Amino acid sequence: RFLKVKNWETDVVLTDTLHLKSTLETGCTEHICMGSIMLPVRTKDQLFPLAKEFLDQYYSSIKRFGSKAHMDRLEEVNKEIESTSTYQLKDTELIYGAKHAWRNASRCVGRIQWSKLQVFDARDCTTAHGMFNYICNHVKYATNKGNLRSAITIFPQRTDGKHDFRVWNSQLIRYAGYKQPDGSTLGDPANVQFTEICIQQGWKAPRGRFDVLPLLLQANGNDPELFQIPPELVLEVPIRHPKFDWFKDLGLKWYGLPAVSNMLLEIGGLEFSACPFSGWYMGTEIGVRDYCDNSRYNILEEVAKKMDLDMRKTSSLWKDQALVEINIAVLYSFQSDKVTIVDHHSATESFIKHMENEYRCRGGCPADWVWIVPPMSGSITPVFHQEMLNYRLTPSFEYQPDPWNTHVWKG
Amino acid sequence: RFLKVKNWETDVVLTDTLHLKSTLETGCTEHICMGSIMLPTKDQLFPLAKEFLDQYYSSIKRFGSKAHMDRLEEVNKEIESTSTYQLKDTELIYGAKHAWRNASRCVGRIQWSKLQVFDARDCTTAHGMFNYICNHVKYATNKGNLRSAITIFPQRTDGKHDFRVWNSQLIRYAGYKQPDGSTLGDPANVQFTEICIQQGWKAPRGRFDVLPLLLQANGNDPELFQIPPELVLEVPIRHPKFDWFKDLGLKWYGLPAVSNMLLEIGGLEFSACPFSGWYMGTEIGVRDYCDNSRYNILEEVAKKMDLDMRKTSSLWKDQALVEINIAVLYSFQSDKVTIVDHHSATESFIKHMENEYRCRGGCPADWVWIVPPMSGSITPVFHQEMLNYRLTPSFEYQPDPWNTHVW
Ligand code: HEM
Ligand code: HEM
Ligand SMILES: Cc1cc(N)nc(CCc2cccc(CCc3cc(C)cc(N)n3)n2)c1
Ligand SMILES: Cc1cc(N)nc(CCc2cccc(CCc3cc(C)cc(N)n3)n2)c1
Ligand SMILES: C[C@H](O)[C@H](O)[C@H]1CNc2nc(N)[nH]c(=O)c2N1
Ligand SMILES: C[C@H](O)[C@H](O)[C@H]1CNc2nc(N)[nH]c(=O)c2N1
Ligand SMILES: [Zn+2]
Repeated sequence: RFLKVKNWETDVVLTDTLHLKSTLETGCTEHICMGSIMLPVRTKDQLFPLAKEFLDQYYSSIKRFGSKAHMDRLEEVNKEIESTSTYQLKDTELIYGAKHAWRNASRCVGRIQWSKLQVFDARDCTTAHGMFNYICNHVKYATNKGNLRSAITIFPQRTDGKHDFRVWNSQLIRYAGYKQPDGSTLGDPANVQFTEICIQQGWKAPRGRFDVLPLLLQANGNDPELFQIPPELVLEVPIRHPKFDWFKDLGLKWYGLPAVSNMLLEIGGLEFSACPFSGWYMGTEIGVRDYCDNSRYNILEEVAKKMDLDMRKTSSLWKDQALVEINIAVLYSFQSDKVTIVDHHSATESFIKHMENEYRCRGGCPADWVWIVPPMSGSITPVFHQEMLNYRLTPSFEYQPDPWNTHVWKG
Repeated sequence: RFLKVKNWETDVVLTDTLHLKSTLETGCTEHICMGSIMLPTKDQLFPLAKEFLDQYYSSIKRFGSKAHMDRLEEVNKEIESTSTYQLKDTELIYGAKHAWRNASRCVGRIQWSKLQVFDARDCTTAHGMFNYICNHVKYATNKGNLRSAITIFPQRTDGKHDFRVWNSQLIRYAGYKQPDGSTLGDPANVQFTEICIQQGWKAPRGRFDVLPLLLQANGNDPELFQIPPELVLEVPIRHPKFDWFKDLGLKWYGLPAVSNMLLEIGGLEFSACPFSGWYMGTEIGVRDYCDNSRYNILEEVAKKMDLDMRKTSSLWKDQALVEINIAVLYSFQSDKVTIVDHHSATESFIKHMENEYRCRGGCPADWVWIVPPMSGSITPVFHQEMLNYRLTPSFEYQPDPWNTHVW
């Protein structure tokens, strides 16, 4: 079975066979496409096959499929499962799994980098204090004084779902949001609810516009504990504009390290519920979404005001003009401070090269167009005209519900 | 069974039930989403007729009435005897409006009920077709105050007597491959232009030559006609701030009129059904002007603005893109030719979608096409979950005639 994707700018046509290895489901049917829906404990029984497909993939990749070492490993894992209802990954398999979850992440435009990922094995961690230490080391290593390096830290896997390791923060580094009695927000509206939890847990909120949130860390199903990342580890960039001298007086900054900390890494049926991972930013994540979403910092008006754009009619494209200037500012600031960042032209062009290479070497590259296309200037990037096939491969990153909704408080 | 869509900007949640009345297939499966793919008998006909007439009589609040049963009976008798049937004028108008209403990729559907339907089912020759089309064009243009219109030529019979407009739009510019190696005019139309030349068209070989119509009646060989130039309203493109802009020699036509699609109503197939509205600015300024495989003007404009084109990260493409789109909108507005910007159009669509949810139980929408090709996330549609499904009546793609036609 073969599936073809066309690029409508280049007429380049690719053939996907990889989708035949797809296990998980999409949410779509022959009658309904759910392609724009944001969010569409295992038995021994289900675990054996999952482990086996994983180990088959792993041993093929090292050109050892069907070897004695492959067979012995299957036998050993099977025995471990029947006897203990679960199993332990070798370090090599963990590394491979983590790299593959990234490689398989169809919503990630940054996948050209998938094979350079530093894996920190934190499966010997037992306490929230232990977690804090691992996370500090990850932050320092990944930050690398502005010369960012991709990394993931992997905490112990789920057992009975009652002893989960979780990082309650959605990202390791994020700014607090405070709902004011007059209904306005100070700082980042995205993080109001989590900020409230931190405050309730005893965090002394400075109540500024750019307060780095404390880490809220849960080990072994215990109640989460608050920790402050050492400020000297939190690299930040003041935002200025190359031509507009008043831009700095907007008082904007952002942090350099994007580190997603609330997803679940699934490898060979095992579930790693705390697996913070980090890379570097594409400029639009900050300049389009973080700054210009109406539900976020929402700075478009103020920027357009200072530029004295005609704001009486939308058809002046004042929003669009301000949007570009903000995004220029973000890239210029990160570059000037030597903090790794990639523009959306460069990221999408690299992604297209990655995608074609993946088709050639792997038989496919699952990709979610809705997410891959940048949130500004969509059609002047090469991904816009690229047909993509979206399907779900394992290993994978998955969403999980926010822990404050599910946690059984011990007291 | 009942499906929820969330807006991530406003937290508003809508419940879709309309998808259960879905009847065509999406191309997707539980294993693979094809969301981003551009183009994924008597016995068959009666269910299709019944389905349609049920929705029609329901709409005029006469479901299960004698007039309903009688028409169902009438159409059935017509099919068994003739192997097809004819729509009443009222049914035709209902069907056409609903094909638009159901167009999941159309952002402008708030307008769906205000569609002027021209019944050209009495047409028999390519000459008749040309007359009907000039009239549509003049009506729709309305000296710049544009009005939505569709013109419906006779339905398919045995498939050997198809009416087709060979053009993809009623008004488009020619494309010519040059000894130079580059393309003159619109590169999207090079194959069609050559077909026009090989049919006898005297091509002026300019950058903006309005293509002639190539009309096929009753399955006959297609004939050429030039639309009266006085009926083709065009707009010279200037910028409100940059005086050099006009020097690029850019213009575009006022009337977007898609002419190559197939209208399907109650199993009947209208293979020639040109329809028109008015432009959203980005269609011209982003796609027509800036696509690499179209007029591809970004480099020239960036140059004139004296932007630093050394590095992608200066966002010179993005800067030029915005300016090109300001010029488009400015030029149309100044010349009083109806146009909508992507902010206004997407805001309207959100309002339409909420109307459709509360009055119909849903609104099929294809996010990939609805989100504008520039500034996506600063339009409300970006943050709106949409369910995409296929309802009938509908507009469908069909193979280009030069592949299908037997000469
Ligand atoms: C190296 C630099 C990277 C860049 C520039 C990059 C870029 C991006 C961007 C722009 C998004 C969409 C984000 C949004 O709109 O919220 C994304 C999504 C994602 N990335 Fe990356 N990425 C990078 C590295 C990584 C790494 C190291 C991992 C994991 C090891 C990763 C896994 C993911 C996943 C799982 C998603 C989508 C989440 C979902 O399914 O909703 N990426 N990437
Ligand atoms: C009146 C103002 C209208 C506006 C502003 C508008 C807007 C648009 C836009 C921007 C597109 C995307 C086109 C592209 O990217 O190539 C589109 C698609 C489409 N529109 Fe409209 N439209 C209008 C009127 C109409 C009318 C009158 C009809 C039919 C009666 C129609 C039916 C369609 C269909 C079928 C598609 C998508 C074709 C496909 O499936 O690929 N629209 N619309
Ligand atoms: C359910 C849901 C709701 C919502 N509003 N947002 C999300 C997105 C969460 C997420 C996942 C992966 C990457 C990023 C964006 C952050 C990021 C991470 C890395 C590793 C690199 C990079 N350039 N950027 N953000 C999910
Ligand atoms: C074969 C094929 C290939 C391809 N790459 N794209 C297409 C799209 C055809 C099409 C359909 C509807 C509207 C428009 C865009 C033109 C248009 C039409 C109307 C009625 C209003 C408006 N504002 N704009 N264009 C077809
Ligand atoms: C591959 C992808 O489906 C293709 O580029 C689409 C994307 N979205 C689009 N959206 C609109 N409105 N019009 C288009 O022509 C396209 N092209
Ligand atoms: C409704 C829609 O799926 C949602 O707004 C998506 C669209 N595309 C996106 N793309 C990226 N990269 N990030 C996002 O948060 C979103 N949001
Ligand atoms: Zn789908």
